[PDB]
Amino acid sequence: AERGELDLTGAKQNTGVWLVKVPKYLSQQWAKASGRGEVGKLRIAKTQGRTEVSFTLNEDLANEHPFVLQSVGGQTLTVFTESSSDKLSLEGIVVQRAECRPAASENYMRLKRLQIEESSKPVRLSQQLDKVVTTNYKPVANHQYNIEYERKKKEDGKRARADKQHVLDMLFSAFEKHQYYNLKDLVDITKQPVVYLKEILKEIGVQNVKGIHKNTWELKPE
Amino acid sequence: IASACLYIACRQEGVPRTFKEICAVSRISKKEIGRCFKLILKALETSVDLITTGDFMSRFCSNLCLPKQVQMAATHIARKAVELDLVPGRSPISVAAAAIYMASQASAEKRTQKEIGDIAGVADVTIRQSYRLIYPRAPDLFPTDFKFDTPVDKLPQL
Repeated sequence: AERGELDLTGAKQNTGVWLVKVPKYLSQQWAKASGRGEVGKLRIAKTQGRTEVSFTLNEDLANEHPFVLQSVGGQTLTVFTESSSDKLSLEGIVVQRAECRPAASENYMRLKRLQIEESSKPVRLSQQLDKVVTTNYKPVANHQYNIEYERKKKEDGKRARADKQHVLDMLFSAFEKHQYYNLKDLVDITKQPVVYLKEILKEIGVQNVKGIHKNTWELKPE
Repeated sequence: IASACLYIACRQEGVPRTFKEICAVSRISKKEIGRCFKLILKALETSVDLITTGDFMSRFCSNLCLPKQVQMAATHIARKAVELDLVPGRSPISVAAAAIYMASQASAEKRTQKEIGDIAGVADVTIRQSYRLIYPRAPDLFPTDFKFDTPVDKLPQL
């Protein structure tokens, strides 16, 4: 008993199914009329030494499709499914293969042309422009990003100088998190001017070369 | 410095580009370019000729796709407006844009204050104010040898 266990009833009962190849337009109409359950009729005719398969589309849906059978002995095909309840199963083995083709040929090439034209619509091509574009680099007093950045800088204001005791408390609070820190990161952590911070740090901490990607300060006072 | 140097070169070449146009192509703001501009003049001990209304008519009218006769009329209107002192203290760009608006509205190719303002780099209010000052004297500003698609007496009043 496992999620991957497959219900092999399809194989055990030897359920046989037919794999049929049909055009996209045909199956698209069947999917559209799926709610009707009257997409068409499938006719099979067998003779003394010949058999044929064909499908007739419903008049309302259309507003004969002979089928050509293909060998299934050259490769063993099987049908399996996965249930939404996380239960896999094997429906059966493919016992016959067929492919749908239209009965007519000359007028059918018209439909293919229409499908090609519809399929050509998304193929974007360079458009010729009669007049030069005069809206590029339109005169502007100051760029959008600059006034926004300036507003943030001026609204937040510069970093103030906290009292020496609070700066030391923050530094030791950072030391509990990590032994050493890069000055750029320490400035952001302590939120103090780089000059003011360095003056307080140099009195206790020191800077030493380490294998880390950037020069780091050592916070141990001794 | 490079942005301000580019403005000075255009002025020296007789093809002035407004600070808004130089700012539109540079990351530097108009204000900073303006500050560097005066500093360079002192540093170089040089000076540049005063801008005039006719220095922008060719570029603005062409960017607006205005006909040749409309550009000529706008040039005459702007030049005569300065000579008549109808626009005291007004920036030449504002006067040029207002003259272009007047000539355009008088022609078949009519352009809105926003369209002219966007290309000339002037606020519609500034254009409207400059236009309101010159509108009463419009028949004197237009050339005598000009073809009116819309008569001067029917020009927009505001």
